[PDB]
Amino acid sequence: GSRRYDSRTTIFSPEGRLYQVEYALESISHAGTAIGIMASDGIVLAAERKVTSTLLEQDTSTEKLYKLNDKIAVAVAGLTADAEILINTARIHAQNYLKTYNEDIPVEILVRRLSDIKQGYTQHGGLRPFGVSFIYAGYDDRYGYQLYTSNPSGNYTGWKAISVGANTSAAQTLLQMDYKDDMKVDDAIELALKTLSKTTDSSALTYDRLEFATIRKGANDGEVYQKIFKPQEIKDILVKTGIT
Amino acid sequence: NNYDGDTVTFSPTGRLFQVEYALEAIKQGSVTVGLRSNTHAVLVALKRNADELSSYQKKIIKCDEHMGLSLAGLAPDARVLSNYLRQQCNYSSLVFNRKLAVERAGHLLCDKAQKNTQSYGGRPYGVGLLIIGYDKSGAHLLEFQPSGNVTELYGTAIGARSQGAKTYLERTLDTFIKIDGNPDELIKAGVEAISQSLRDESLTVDNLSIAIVGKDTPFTIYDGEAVAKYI
Amino acid sequence: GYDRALSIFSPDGHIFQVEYALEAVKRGTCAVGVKGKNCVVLGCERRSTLKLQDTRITPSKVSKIDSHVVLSFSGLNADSRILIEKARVEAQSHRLTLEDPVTVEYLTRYVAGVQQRYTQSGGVRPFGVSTLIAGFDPRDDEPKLYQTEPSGIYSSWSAQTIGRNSKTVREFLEKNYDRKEPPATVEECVKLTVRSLLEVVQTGAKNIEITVVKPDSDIVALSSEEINQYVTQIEQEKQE
Amino acid sequence: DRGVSTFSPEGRLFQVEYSLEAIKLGSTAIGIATKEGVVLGVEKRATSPLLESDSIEKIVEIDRHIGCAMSGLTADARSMIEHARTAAVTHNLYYDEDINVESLTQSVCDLALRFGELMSRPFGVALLIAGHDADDGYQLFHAEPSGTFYRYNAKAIGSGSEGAQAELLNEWHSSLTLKEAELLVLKILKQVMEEKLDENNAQLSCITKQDGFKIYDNEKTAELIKELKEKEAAE
Amino acid sequence: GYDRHITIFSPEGRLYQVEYAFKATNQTNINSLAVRGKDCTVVISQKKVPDKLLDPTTVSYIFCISRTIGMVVNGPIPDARNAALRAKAEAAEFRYKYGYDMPCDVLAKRMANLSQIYTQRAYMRPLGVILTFVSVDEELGPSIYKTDPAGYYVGYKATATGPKQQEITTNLENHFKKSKIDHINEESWEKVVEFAITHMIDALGTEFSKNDLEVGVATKDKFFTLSAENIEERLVAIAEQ
Amino acid sequence: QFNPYGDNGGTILGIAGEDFAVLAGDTRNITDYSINSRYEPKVFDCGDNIVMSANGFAADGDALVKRFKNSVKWYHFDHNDKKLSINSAARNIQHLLYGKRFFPYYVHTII
Amino acid sequence: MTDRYSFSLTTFSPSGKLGQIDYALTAVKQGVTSLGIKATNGVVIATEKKSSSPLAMSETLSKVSLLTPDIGAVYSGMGPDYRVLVDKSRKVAHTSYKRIYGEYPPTKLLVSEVAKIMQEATQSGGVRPFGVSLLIAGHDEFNGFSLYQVDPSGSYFPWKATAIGKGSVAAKTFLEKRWNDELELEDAIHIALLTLKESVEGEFNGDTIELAIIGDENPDLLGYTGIPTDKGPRFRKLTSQEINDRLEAL
Amino acid sequence: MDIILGIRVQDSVILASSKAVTRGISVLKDSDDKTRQLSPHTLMSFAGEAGDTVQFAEYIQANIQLYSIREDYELSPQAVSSFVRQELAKSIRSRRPYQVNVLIGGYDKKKNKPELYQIDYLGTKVELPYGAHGYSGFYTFSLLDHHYRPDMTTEEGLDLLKLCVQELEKRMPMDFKGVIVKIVDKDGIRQVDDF
Amino acid sequence: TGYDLSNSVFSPDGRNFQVEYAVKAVENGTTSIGIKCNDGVVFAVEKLITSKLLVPQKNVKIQVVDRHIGCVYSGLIPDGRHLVNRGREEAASFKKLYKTPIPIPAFADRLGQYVQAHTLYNSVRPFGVSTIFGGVDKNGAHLYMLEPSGSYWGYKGAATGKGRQSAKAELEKLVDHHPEGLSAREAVKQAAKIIYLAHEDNKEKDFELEISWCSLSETNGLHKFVKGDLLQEAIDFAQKEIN
Ligand SMILES: [Cl-]
Repeated sequence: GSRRYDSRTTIFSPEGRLYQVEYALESISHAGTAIGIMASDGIVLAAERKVTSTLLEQDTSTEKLYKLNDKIAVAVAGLTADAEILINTARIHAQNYLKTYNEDIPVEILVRRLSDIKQGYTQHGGLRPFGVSFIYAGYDDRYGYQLYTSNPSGNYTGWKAISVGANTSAAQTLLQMDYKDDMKVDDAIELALKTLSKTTDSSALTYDRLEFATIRKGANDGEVYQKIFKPQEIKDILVKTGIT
Repeated sequence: NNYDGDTVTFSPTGRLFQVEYALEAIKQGSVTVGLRSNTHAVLVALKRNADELSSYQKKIIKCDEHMGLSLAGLAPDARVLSNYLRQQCNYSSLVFNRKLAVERAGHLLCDKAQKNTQSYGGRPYGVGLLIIGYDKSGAHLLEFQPSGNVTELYGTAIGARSQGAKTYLERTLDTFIKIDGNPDELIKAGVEAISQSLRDESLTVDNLSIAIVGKDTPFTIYDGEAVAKYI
Repeated sequence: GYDRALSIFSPDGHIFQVEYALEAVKRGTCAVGVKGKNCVVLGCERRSTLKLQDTRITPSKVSKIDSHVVLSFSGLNADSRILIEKARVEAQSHRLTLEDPVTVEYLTRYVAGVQQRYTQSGGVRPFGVSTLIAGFDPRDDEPKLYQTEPSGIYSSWSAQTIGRNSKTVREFLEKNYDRKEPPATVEECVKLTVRSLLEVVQTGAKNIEITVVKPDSDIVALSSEEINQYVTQIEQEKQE
Repeated sequence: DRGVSTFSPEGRLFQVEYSLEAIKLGSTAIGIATKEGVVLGVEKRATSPLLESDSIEKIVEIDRHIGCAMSGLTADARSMIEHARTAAVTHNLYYDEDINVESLTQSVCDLALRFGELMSRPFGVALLIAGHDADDGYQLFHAEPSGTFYRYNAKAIGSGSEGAQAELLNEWHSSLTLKEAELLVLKILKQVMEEKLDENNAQLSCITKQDGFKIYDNEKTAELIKELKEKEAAE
Repeated sequence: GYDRHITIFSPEGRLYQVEYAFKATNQTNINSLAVRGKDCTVVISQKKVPDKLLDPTTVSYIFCISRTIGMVVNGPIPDARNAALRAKAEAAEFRYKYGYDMPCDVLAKRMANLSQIYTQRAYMRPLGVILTFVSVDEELGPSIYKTDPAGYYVGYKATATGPKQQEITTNLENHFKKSKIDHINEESWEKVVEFAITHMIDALGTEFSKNDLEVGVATKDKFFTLSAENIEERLVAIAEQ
Repeated sequence: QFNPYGDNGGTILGIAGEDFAVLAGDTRNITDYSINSRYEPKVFDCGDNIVMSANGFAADGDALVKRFKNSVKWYHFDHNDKKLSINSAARNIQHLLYGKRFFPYYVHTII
Repeated sequence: MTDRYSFSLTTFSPSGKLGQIDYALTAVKQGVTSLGIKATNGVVIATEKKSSSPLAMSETLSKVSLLTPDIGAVYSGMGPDYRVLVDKSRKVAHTSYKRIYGEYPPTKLLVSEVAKIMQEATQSGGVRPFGVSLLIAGHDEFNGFSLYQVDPSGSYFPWKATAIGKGSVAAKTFLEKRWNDELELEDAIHIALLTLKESVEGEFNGDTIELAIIGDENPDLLGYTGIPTDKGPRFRKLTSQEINDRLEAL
Repeated sequence: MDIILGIRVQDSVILASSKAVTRGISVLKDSDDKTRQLSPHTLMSFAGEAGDTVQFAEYIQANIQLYSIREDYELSPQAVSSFVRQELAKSIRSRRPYQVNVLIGGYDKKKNKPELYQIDYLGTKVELPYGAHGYSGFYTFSLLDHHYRPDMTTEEGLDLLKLCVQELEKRMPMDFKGVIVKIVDKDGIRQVDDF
Repeated sequence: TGYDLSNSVFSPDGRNFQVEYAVKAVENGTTSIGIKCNDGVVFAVEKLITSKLLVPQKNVKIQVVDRHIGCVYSGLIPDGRHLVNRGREEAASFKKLYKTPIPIPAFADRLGQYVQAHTLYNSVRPFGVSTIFGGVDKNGAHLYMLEPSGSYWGYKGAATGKGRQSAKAELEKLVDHHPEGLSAREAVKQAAKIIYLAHEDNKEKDFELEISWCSLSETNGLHKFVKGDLLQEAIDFAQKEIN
């Protein structure tokens, strides 16, 4: 029968590892780097686009940074098509919670459910796992500002600062060096851009190869604003810190 | 070799190895004999134990008042198939007020076994059956093989060393076919038949199993002290 | 539906997928359970290759199943969430039909049954998780500690450990735990638990978690400083 | 790989044969049948001294008139026991009577071959089912993952089985008293066990018409162990 | 190398099972040809009956799908009849659902879509057949549309299929280079059938008796096959010129 | 509207002694004011020394007897030819009847 | 019987590659060249009509397809795979958008739906990925004109101009030299024809080239009058004659 | 079932619920507690069809307790009320709808405010200073319209509640065997034993 | 390679080796034939007598479908019975919906499509039988032969099994010597002769002859078995020709 052609995607190695999860992580390590940094008054999301062409439409483009609701966003590293499947599920899940309880969904609850979906693809169904790692950036009135990451295994953890995708080892060492707890958003913006600039596989970091976003309480009184940076705004913030 | 992984695969010479391997399980089974006259049909079976502390595995099963069988091979598979026969005999009675013809019983077993030899995931049945009965056309004996092949016979035997009894019955054909209106003599002939398949062991009281059905006799099984008469 | 029998017998009579799931448990961070005269203590290792962590929001290693029972584990973290969720749902379902909270034995028996089911169901792999389940039965002051594993077997322990280097800490507990006289107080029980982890851990800083469960739904987690005092005290007695 | 329900060239099912190897790795369980009752005994075999041995449950009640002992992958036995208990109680609901020991055993054995591509693999545990009914009296059955069951006067399963079975062949006779059977199980368990036999690492049980199925206390078994040592020294 | 057993991509982006299904197409060793007239569409195919014990009337690779649509198959008869039954059912359902007769090109697209599915889905093998559909469509006029195991389809001025297809194809190309038009400029279908047989004779280099051929003709409001005597009448007309 | 029930009349009676029991019933079968049969038996020997009658709507009565007779047959097949005691038969018949609790057999049953 | 292939046929290899997707992209490389260019007041998509036989009528085989009145598609790779994707794409524009909102979907969202369909062929049981790359050009009120590429993986990217297939590497370089942000639609058509001539070998005329635009509304192609707000399709397929007119002033 | 009332004052929510369970011409019980604690600071009273009431109440209780254990957190009274409303809004178009009317009294610890929600079997939710279900409202609403002030103390609320029970005991046809009164405030839920 | 391990897989030739392997199982079976005549069809088959213990006349191999169609086959006997069971279901549903009994060409395609379907998937095995069948309908007599691939044609005469070539040669002589036609009673006699002549290729075990027929004049268009005097007459005609 069809047994002959079954890869057996959800089995253990003799060492107790999940083949397909390990190989999906290997795939993700070639994707463009994405960084998240959490400050006391906000969160920064920064990501590097995968080797760009000059004829690519840069302004009407979205590859790395996606909005889940008004209080939560994600940075993506891996297969984009896989990520959009998961993003739409997450968007719906948020609305289900709001419809049920009349309150915006707490960040961890959304992260847990999305991570639980990933877990399922590694234990049953015989399908390949999602080749995606997320950085979650969001706010709620319980824990305030929060950063999380999830990967193909369905395991998630919380962070003060974290990177996914390519050159995470070098990126993490640099973040660990210059990060401190009393940091402000504008300092975190600078750290994020400085780290990408040193870890990039490109010749020089320019505005057209970046996506950027902040989540501040920098609206008017006790409320949170999501700012997905426009091309010209990235060009300006790159000059303001003296990278170009 | 490369063509015995499942039942759904033919070999280059047109053989089904999984069906042949099922046939092999019957050959390892304990010997059982079947024979008939024009008035009665008789099953004789040699039972097998695990050791001297254990019971002797029962070989004969009743299907209806007028039908029943003996088994050789995987016993749980005989339980499944006998249960199916019990239901089919029963359906015929409840719906048509009709005793199921022994011939139709054979056709039904053939078709049930066949389906397990043409689909992925399944396996062939690993047991052979000898079905005896008395219906509107007199006494009958059938031989079931899990390949699907069912055959009507005057007499036969299946299991380990069954060739001895099968040769004997082939010689005795003209004698035992005319044992009409005499149960004890037809059994004696069957007990002598199964004796041609014994090695180092002889027929004891908790070893021998006999069944009979006929014109004025419901299908009944004899064990224990009730078979002492025939040793 | 995906049907493949993934957990099957091998010629020597082993189910390799179940045995490989045990290897995943061996890779996981160490977890230990010690029960005293009037309490149970659950201790857990946390690896220190992860600095820049946020410990407020990161999933804790010991989970409350109900107000009177807790569950810790070793192995795949994602797998453990599925077991914890099912356990928490069964806890509320038991209260609903029996009008009484679960016994620790019953809750353990359920979790073990789930694990077993994933060893002879088509299309699924076994859980890469072993659990320690501790607590007190309703209106009872006798301490309870149970262990489960991927195969589905479960049993009661005076003290037990699971995870990486668990054989080293089991060795320690086997000579340092007297059945005739279990740790008479909370302090004694926490110390013996911390001592056992210090055989394997590294620094007694933000590497050790301790949770204490006392009768009648009295569960509290110790903070860094509280644990650090046990670490400081043990080292000074050692230099002798 | 290959199908789960595949036959070997010798006419045996691979998966059933392999599960029989798993049972050989299991802890020893012995049963002896008398006209005064049936005795069931098992080796507990704790993997570590810190494990509280009384939580090891390898002898189990099915109904008041039926008990059961196990050997092999013991986690696999839970759903077999659950089915057995439901079968026994359900029969009492439908027929206002006790279910025959053989009928119970046949019901459990019906689960066995319900695997393939139903559950994904055979059970990796063998059962000794002991009980009493009005028709056939005291009975002992050995239930295998093949779907086959034999009645036994006495039977051992597990790692020490072939040595213990040979011993049971010599010792058993049709006039054994219950007390004689109890001592005989202890004696043969002590022979095949690795560690030294005592009340904490072995467990006895019986089923009688009058009192039904009972697991013995550690105090009661300890005295039978002492009675056994004294009798062997006495000649 | 299990990528050659089911319909998944090989390292060079190929589907070998589809390619091997194309080779099954020629297993019958029969050549077919289709042309268009002003009022009609003619399709012809070789008829080889080797066994003397066969009933020759039951040996056919031309099928009447509907009153208006005909189909000739190149490939084994089991797969051929499988395709024919599905086409008949599809054409019948179309008429019931949409209130008008299924066009030749639409049926071609539909059967091509079904074939495509077998190239993408693993449990279904491709059919080892090439299907040529012919009609006189009420909108598009005389029509020839052809389907293969890859799921490809296109309309034709004329076409040929089989082992010696290339010889017949170039022969037809050279005629249409000369005539400068898209069809056979002839009034009656009888002479378009004669053209078809004449140009098959030239390309293959063989002579035909009445039992070596098979002919299907599509006109406005009906498609029909010819009898042995209808073909014999046609063979006589060619010989006397 | 179709009415799935009817009334076939007749009456039955059971008495028990010290070492015996009788189950009697008339042989008349009716619908409305007409006689269908003067001799149509409705008391049956079901094997294992159990006699049974299900009186009321004859179609339901026959169906029940038919099912119980069949239940006795399978009790032998499944429990080594064991005799079905009268108390066990009674309990079995309860489940036969209650199984159609929401579309009842329209009969009074005596064994 | 029944589909026993309930498991993934595309899986991760030790190096992290998804084999079947890579091999699908290889099939796209073998495919005939197609391109798209975005102007200020329109978009052009073009491709060569590779005829299988001179007896074949290449008009009956359309490589450029209308999806909605304002959206069109072209491809490189496997033709049959493209054909069924167009069927599915046309339907999903109705079921998941028009039947809900009473208007046609914007380009980015229809593209998103097609990408989803192609992603699922990469993960679901018993299927291979689609062996095509799509170029989708379109217009909508709030986003204006746009051009998208969809790959076998399900990934999509917006482009000012690009090419896919046989000679895509050279064609992309040609487009980089010629493209500016002030191009008028007619200038983009001119550059499209120039770029395509490099990759075409045989005949180069209106019968071997297929070309369509997304531009102004066409009231003459609507088929009815009387509703002021309905002004006609922005998608238009250039005729064989219209192409030859532009090939003289080339 | 029958009488359930609720009053929200300055610092607490007070729920009063009748003690009688009547079936036919017999009062089967006179000490029935028609309430369930959903969380430490949230209480739900209920009235309606026999069986349905307790079955629904306990089903909601189980779900909120499950949530509490999962998130190690207490849902706000607003969040709980919305969950309950949606369950009843689902129910009304089921094959057999829950015929249960509820009041939810809670103290929001994040806002430091008492909150009272009235929800009927259709899933009709409103936040109110005072509420009632069934025929009770026909007497109590007008009474409370007159005597209620928004700044009252818990003691003043209890006296206001005594006035309602007295009116119901004078003009209602049935003997409802008094009420069990419970208070929800910053310190949780407690029962008044002498009413 | 490995192309032959799974059903429905094309080899590089364009062949389905699993079907060709099923044909080998058919070639291994006993001989069966069919002869078309003036107003009907005749079927015959070789039954190897394995042992004296086989009850004569009591292991019937020819099968009836509906009341007007006969079926015989060579190869795996159980596979043949499965095909006839389907044939009976197909014929019943045709008569249910359309009233008239199923025409023979219509019936032929029902079996053909069903057998062809068992070459489309790897989860089923091809049929291990070639089936000769036919009968009488409104358009006269029809004879068919169906193979494991699903391929079938109409036949003047048909043969399959271990002695197929011998039987085919004998069938071709009858077609040449009788262009006008063979009578039903004559075809019964000839069928006996051909089975006896085809038995030379299986001559270790001796055999039992079984014949059936459908004829518009002789059997009134219905399928009947040839028994008693007509059978013994046909056996004697065959015995005279081998000597
Ligand atoms: Cl379609």
